[PDB]
Amino acid sequence: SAAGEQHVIQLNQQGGKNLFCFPPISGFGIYFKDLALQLNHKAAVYGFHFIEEDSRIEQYVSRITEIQPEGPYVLLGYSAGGNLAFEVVQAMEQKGLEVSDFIIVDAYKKDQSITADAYLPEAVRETVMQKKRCYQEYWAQLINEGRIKSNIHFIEAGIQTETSGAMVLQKWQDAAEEGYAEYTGYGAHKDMLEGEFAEKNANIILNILDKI
Repeated sequence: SAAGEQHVIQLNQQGGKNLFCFPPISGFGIYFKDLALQLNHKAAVYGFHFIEEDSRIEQYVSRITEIQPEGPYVLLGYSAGGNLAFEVVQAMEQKGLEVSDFIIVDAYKKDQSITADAYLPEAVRETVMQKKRCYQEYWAQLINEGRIKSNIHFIEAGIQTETSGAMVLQKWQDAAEEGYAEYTGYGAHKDMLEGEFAEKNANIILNILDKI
């Protein structure tokens, strides 16, 4: 890393399975705080940030194996983080590492590149927003290709008021070499891992972990 810092926060106690979590477009691992609270002393939740450097994938693999030197590994991605994590899974597998299970919380397989999407002095505002801007640019250009060996667990939103026929085609069935499962979770997309819904969606995640 740029300054020897890390790009992940351990958000609850160690124990059970390690769950390596990749963030939504806001870009910071603290996003997973509510999930971590719900899984405290059940699974160890590590919340990654979006790494701005082009070597990000290698760095994620390096950090995961530092934390947990022996597989198999379990990864999770929420929203944009599902698309990012899929790339990390592929990288890990290409190195011969075993990713047993990949939990995708309301992310949709990204098949084409697209165009990218206060209380602060403008100079601070720009620095503070840099990670999210970088992530927006990375996500816009990103294309998830092919399959992973890892079992896929797709957890969709429980409230869905604007589903396209196009989105239903991008629920990751074509991305599984082996195991695929789909689950209806709780809440609208933006709310799933926060507030009241974190508890209900965490139960799904734990049930998945418990069945491995």
